[PDB]
Amino acid sequence: MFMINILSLIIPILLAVAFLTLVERKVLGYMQLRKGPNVVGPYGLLQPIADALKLFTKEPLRPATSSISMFIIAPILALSLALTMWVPLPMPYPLINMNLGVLFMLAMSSLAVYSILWSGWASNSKYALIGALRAVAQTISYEVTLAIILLSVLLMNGSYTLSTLITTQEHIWMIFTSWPLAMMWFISTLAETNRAPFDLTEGESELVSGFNVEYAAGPFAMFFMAEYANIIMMNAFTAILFLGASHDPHTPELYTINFVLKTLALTITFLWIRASYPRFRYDQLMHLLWKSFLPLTLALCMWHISLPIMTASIPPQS
Amino acid sequence: MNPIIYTTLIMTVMSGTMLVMISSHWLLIWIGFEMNLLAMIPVLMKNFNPRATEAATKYFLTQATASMMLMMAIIINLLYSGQWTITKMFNPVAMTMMTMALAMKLGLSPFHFWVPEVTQGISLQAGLLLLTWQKLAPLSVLCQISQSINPNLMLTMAMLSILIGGWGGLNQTQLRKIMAYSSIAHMGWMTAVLPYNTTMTILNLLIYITMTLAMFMLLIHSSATTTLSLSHTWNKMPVITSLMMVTLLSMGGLPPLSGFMPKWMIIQEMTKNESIIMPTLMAMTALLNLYFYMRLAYSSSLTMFPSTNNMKMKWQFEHTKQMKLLPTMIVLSTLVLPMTPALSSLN
Amino acid sequence: PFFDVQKRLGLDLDRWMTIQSAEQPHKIPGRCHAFEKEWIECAHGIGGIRAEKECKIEFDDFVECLLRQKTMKRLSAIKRQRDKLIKEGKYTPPPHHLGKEDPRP
Amino acid sequence: PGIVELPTLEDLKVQEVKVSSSVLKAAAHHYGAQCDKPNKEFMLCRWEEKDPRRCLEEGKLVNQCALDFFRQIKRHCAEPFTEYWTCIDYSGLQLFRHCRKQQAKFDECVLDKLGWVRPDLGELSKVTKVKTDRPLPENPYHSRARPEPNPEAEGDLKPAKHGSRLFFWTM
Amino acid sequence: GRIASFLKNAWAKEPVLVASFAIGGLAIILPSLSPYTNYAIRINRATPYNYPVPLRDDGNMPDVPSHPQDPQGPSLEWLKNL
Amino acid sequence: MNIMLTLLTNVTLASLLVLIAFWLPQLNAYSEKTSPYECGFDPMGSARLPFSMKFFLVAITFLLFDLEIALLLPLPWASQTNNLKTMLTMALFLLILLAASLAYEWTQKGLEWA
Amino acid sequence: MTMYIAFILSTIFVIGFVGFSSKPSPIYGGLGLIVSGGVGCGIVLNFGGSFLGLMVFLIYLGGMLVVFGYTTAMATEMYPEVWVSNKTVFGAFVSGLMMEFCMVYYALKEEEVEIIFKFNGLGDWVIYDTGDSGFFSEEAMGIAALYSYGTWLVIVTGWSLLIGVVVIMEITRGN
Amino acid sequence: MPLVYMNIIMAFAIALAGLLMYRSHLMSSLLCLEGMMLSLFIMSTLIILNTHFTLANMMPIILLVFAACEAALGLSLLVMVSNTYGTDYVQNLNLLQC
Amino acid sequence: SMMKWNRERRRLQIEDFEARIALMPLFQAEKDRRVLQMLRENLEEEAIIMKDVPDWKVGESVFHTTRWVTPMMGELYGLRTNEEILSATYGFIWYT
Repeated sequence: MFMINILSLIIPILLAVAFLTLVERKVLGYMQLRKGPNVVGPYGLLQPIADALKLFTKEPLRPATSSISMFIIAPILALSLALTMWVPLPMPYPLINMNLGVLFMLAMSSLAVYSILWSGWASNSKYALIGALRAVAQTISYEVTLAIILLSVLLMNGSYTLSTLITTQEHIWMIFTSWPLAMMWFISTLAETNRAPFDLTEGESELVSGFNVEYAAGPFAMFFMAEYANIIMMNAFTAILFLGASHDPHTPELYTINFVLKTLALTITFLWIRASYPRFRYDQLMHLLWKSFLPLTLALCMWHISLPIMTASIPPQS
Repeated sequence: MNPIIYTTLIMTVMSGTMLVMISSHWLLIWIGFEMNLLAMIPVLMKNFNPRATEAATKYFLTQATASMMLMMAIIINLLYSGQWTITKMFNPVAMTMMTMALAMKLGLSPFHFWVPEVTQGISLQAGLLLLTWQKLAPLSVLCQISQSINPNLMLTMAMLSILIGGWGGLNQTQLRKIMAYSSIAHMGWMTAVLPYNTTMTILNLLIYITMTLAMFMLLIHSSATTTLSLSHTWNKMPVITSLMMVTLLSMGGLPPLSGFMPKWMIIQEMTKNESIIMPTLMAMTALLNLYFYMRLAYSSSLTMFPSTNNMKMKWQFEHTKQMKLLPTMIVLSTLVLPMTPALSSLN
Repeated sequence: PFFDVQKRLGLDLDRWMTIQSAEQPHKIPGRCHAFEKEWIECAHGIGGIRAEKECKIEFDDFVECLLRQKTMKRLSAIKRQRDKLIKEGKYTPPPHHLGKEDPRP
Repeated sequence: PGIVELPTLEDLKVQEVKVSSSVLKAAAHHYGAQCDKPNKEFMLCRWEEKDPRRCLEEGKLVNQCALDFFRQIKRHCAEPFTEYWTCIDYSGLQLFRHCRKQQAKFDECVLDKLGWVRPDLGELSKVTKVKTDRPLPENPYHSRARPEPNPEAEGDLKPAKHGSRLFFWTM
Repeated sequence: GRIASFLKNAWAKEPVLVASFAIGGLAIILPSLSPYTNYAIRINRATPYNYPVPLRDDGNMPDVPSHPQDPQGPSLEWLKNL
Repeated sequence: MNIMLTLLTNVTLASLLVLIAFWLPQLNAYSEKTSPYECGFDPMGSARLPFSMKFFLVAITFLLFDLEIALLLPLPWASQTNNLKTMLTMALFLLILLAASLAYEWTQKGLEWA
Repeated sequence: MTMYIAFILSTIFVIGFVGFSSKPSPIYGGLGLIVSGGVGCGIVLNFGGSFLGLMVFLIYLGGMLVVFGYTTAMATEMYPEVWVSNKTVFGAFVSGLMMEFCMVYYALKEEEVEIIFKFNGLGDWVIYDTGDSGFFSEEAMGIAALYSYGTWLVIVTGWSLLIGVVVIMEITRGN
Repeated sequence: MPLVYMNIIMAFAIALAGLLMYRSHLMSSLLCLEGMMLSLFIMSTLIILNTHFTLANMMPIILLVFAACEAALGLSLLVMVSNTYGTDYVQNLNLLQC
Repeated sequence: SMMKWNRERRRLQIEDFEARIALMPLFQAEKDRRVLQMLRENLEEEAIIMKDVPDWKVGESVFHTTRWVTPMMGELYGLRTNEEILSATYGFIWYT
């Protein structure tokens, strides 16, 4: 029955990604004095399905200069890793309960970056190469600060087990304890998911399509699905880490509802930011993270190391 | 390079050597070697030239391979013994790998190919650091693990080192390459007695360090990197070239100069262990080093080579910077033979 | 040139990790603590030359605990004999080994 | 070398405490309070001897005492304990926190019928003394005789007979 | 006086660095002067990670308890009150 | 094995999607359609020529800082020791050394580009 | 087949090494290094080293990122080489795979193979220990002793890293 | 020794052979160095975990730290070589001879 | 609030550890008896298996020491079924 559980996690997540596309289109339109898609289906509900069918019934083109093996492998890696990262999340009970789930998610996010770089390099197009290099710069900018913030926050948890975050935040949200780290973490999640104002890899205005400029039909659909799934998964991680939820062991549905609502709110915030702010220059993104976020993260990491000791609040290891 | 940064890097190199010579744990010794490499690479390129970068790259590659081999040997010894302490090595394959790595770090042939190129690429001061201080840590590690060493492998490497260091120097007109090959030969002399008596290796190392410091400081004083450039020195500073001749004679091993004592004691110790053919071959092969030393002496001091007109301007001015330890280094390198019995202090 | 600065100044810079039998966090024992302790106690103050032969039994036991070469060889021989007997048809694994009995708690 | 002297199957047969982990955890504190003596004796035997074979009888005593403890529980406080261990079972981590009320019921019943008092925090972790008639193992490691140390420090130092005695040096 | 000028210039021009340095300095300093750090050490010691091995009774160990729930031995009342 | 099964399932779903995308649709591949994209006009050189990285120093420093990220991750379990004084001193030592390295590179114009 | 997950992963590790060692273009060698790092993580996790394995994967994932960028900048070529683009690279790849297959079958079939050391074909499960670590992760507790026991290692490593930043700055000054 | 030790030592041997047999690019040989470091990490971790050498489970992490230090040094040298010659090809490190 | 909650968590962890301490001696007895029984069964079946083989002592120790050595996984589960071997060797690692 574990296979049933894996399918239950996978299939609904992909449908959630599909309808997230509709939600984004409508939210941005309404924030722009427009109505998002409404013609296709009641209130635009069937637009995602039409988009998926159109993309998968569209000719996929293999670039003449492309390296076919990497060109094909990259979307597979992106989608599979995007689906994999959802596994360890406690909602409330995780599909795979790992002692070090947080480090697993960090490593898997690191692995997903190669999908963008491999896609851009294999495309053998100048714009794709520029997008891949931008992705490299983005990872260089954000990875260290992301890891340090996660370590600082998890010091109060006492472990890297995602499930134990629920117990730690039983009485209060961790955002109250670590609201600055929460802000830097939210921006870093925006950077990791390559979302505005850090949508540099794709950068339609500056790079025609970035790394996916040479991708069409199914592979592009896979890249889009990976992107949106990563958005949802990272926002869910933020909800678990900071905006904890009440869990009644006899009724998990309450925790599941609270968690889903918080993640929806965070994803809506993502779309809101994409609508509101302009895009950063990748030099500016790297400067922001290294010159502004990194020193504050180091100072706050020192603070969070000291605070449990000086306040006798060291969390239980188990 | 800011002088504060330079001081920090040199201290880091010395601290890595000190960690190698002070640690009882294999991991920390390997860490000391790694710190030595990290600090040394920028020092070799203090003056930026394409040659400096090439030398730094070659040195880095060779030393990194040596360090990886040493770590593999440590891990194998741990697998077969479970001990991290520097002591007898309990696996023969690990001992062979470790000997290869330490020889490569010391530049013992057949791992000598990098020494002359690196020495030529770097400056005279970086050359002095490379050929005097860097030798200390691998020799210390070999001395601590002398018992485990297979005598045949070490002796083969030593004899090859002597032969090659003698042969290559004959063909060299560049002072730095000459010094590199002589260093190879003297290191081959030092490692020959490592299986038998470590104190002899220490004594040879000290005499060699004194002589090499004197030679490199004299070359720095004369600002010569080629034989012809050294040839002019007689017109400007004759005393420097005369002391260079004396130091070269000591390096050749001629009695009564201090260079004789290390060869003398190494031969004595090898003979005590019934080694007669090896000492005879080593002593005879040392004559080639003597040959190119004598050729350099002929060019520098014994014969007066033609000078250039513009040297007249240099006569008026005097050397601004003084190397304080140079006279004592010369005296020790040349006039310490009457004091050999004192070889029981380091004992 | 091993300047024993640690011993001279009484500083345990790195000796704490030198052996598996030394103090470890929460008194977690090593997989061969007993053998290592016996070998260290046997070869203490007698010198390496003596210890290489007068404590060879201890060292061999320590190596056997570390690598299990002899134990693995014996197990492989037993498995080979069992497989050959099964092929010959003259051996039958007991029901408890086959899973027909509940193992002791 | 020698044959390993494995004990016979019959000797190692004992009555087994066939209760689930949740049941044991629910009664864990009172079990440690009541059955401390035999359990501590078995622990001391195990740690001193360092042989599982040597301490089989003390382990049998441990199992018997645990069975007696559970029998008294069944006689006097069965239902409250059943509810308590049912509550703990639901939690995957078998946390005590979620079952405080049922634990209170069980503790009150046990205190009344049997007089047991739950050990307080930091009590079952205390190192305790055990009085034993079993002798202390003389050589628990079965160590061989230690090699004899080298002779050392004979006496005073006097100057070398003729100095260094190195080749031609006279001093 | 000039230190105040430097601080005002820092807060105007580089607030993030001022905040980071202040937080790091407080992290360094405050734990030294905090009473509760020894409480954290004691809490970490009190945690019973490994079994409390019994010790043989030779009859000359008054302080060592002969059984839990005895008045002799360590007490955790401080943590309960904490 | 559960993690292996989940990874296999996700990878198989992605590969099946790729297969369906490359086999269900109709194709009329011709040279001009599969040529590289350069905003309508043809590319001048290759996209495999060197692309100067103006932030090389930051990348090497990123490696060196990821090492410190690795060294700092054990801190959550370190806080469980009894020698909290030494643990705190060494953790703050490592973090202050990382801060020092960042400050040095920054002041030496190392975090800047080109 | 699940009885020998470790062996399969180690063979994949050796194949990745034969991939990045035959020296294709740095991109595909980086692919090999990434695959080998993942497989090594798998092996270490199978032996009980979850933290260590995940740390290796994370560090090499970041390291190969900078390598990929550097390649596209310095180690670039107009026609990047794959393991089937040159007779030398394919020769190295085939030789490495064949050498593996040789030793693999040799040790699996023969009871005791001895290439340079002596290896026993019995599955890795044999060596594993029967003890219990209780409420602890021995790897985590040992790795955390770097701050309580390994103050000297912390000092040395921190100094090495700071001096490494300095060294990179000096080596890239370029006068 | 189990066969996994055989495979990991074989990986180290292969990486060493790769590093000692250069072709053109320097990046590939630096990758072979990093591969050797990975193989050493795996071997050390396996030994320390099988032998329950608890206080030695940190040695792999220090080995990785100094491996990354070495990698940084290698890349910082490769950048200068590329700047001075335009490529990372090893054949350009030919000024110093003998 | 986090200080209060974490202190309470430490107290509850102490409670759980004390429960484990109370239950450990019985578990140690069970484990020792089980290991000895498995070793005895292995010894007997081996006596059956290799009676024919020449110059094979049954149950001979590979250690010179006449001291108890904790059996390795192969010794206890060497001749057991594959499911038992997989469970004992990789269950905790694989369990998720």
